[PDB]
Amino acid sequence: LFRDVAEVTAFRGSLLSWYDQEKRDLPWRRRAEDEMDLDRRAYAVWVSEVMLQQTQVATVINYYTGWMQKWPTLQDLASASLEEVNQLWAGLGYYSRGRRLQEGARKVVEELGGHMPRTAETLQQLLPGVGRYTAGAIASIAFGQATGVVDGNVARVLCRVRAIGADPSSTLVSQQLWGLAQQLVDPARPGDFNQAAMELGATVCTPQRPLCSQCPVESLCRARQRVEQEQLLASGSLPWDQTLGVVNFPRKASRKPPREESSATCVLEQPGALGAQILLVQRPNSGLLAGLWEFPSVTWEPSEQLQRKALLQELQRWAGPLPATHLRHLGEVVHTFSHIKLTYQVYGLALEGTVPPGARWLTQEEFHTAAVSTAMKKVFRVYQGQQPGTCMG
DNA sequence: AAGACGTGGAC
DNA sequence: GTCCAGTCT
Ligand code: SF4
Repeated sequence: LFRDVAEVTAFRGSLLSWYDQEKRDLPWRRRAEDEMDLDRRAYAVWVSEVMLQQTQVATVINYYTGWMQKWPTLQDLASASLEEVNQLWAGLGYYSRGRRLQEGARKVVEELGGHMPRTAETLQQLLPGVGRYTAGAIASIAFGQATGVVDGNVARVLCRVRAIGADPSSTLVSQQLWGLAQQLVDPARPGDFNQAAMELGATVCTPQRPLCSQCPVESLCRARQRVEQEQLLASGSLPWDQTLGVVNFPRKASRKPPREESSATCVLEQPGALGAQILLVQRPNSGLLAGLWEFPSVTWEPSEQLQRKALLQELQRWAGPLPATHLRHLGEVVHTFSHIKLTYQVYGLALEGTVPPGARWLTQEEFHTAAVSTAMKKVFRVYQGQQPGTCMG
């Protein structure tokens, strides 16, 4: 931790001064700063910080304002359906986030009388989907509590400023980072300080090509001070790799490679009054892509003939007997999840001329807005481009 | 206390 | 292509 109170003070002043001048104009920042009711403000921050988990700012811009305009308050979100939530979340990824946001709103309404808890400890304790980061973000930004937070951005800044080379995922290191953040967080402007540290990590102290020469905390940064000395060395010196400079920190966490999986899926198309329709069925409410809609799918089979037989069996559960000779193998889609690389073999079957529950026939316009994973949107685009004679293009 | 859980923007 | 932008169990 920082040993000199003078430095802690300078860190805060420099960072906040830079932030007040350089911060990006972000929709949830404006909305939180401008909302005067505390339960509305806290809800607005809550939504944005859930959407931002493992998701880039540029992506969340496309979702946040639409969410807040539809469901401006806890109570609006609490009364909505999970199907509606999943439609709005389609494309954001990690769909349990949307589900827990709505469950959390229901819990605040039903069990806490509509009142958002006002401290990071009670937010974390009471709200599913709200871990230590989101709770401290809501508490500092919405309520002004002097709690510091560590996300990926802040961990990178702190590991460079303090030259921490050990593995940041380790319990010892993660503990040091949270203590540093709690030491540094400005008591009078805790929310802006936390947003400023994240902003610095996102726009200046970046994963690669950090802009140290424009950085507000350069003179306090240990990695920078070591790089400045080594820039001058007129002779080589023969785990710190001089050619990486400050990007030596943090130690690059290596992801476990993804499990390979394969599946076969079929787009079934039929004419309709208001346009052609395709068949969607609903996934189970647990596990991968829980509760989202998809084209009927079966697991992989060790021969083409077996694969077609399984697919037609699955398809017939939902549509009745179908012409097997019209089934076409159209292509494949290789879709990456964090832990699975899933290869879908795409089939189509267009019919030339009742619906069990758990199935839906949708037009092209209805499908574009439906609660479907991006994997299935890719599948549909293969069908669109490759199925002879389709009208869905 | 590693693995489940989506997707895409940058380089 | 590879990396990075949290929560829960
Ligand atoms: S001087 Fe460079 S490495 Fe240090 S905090 Fe600033 S941008 Fe990051």
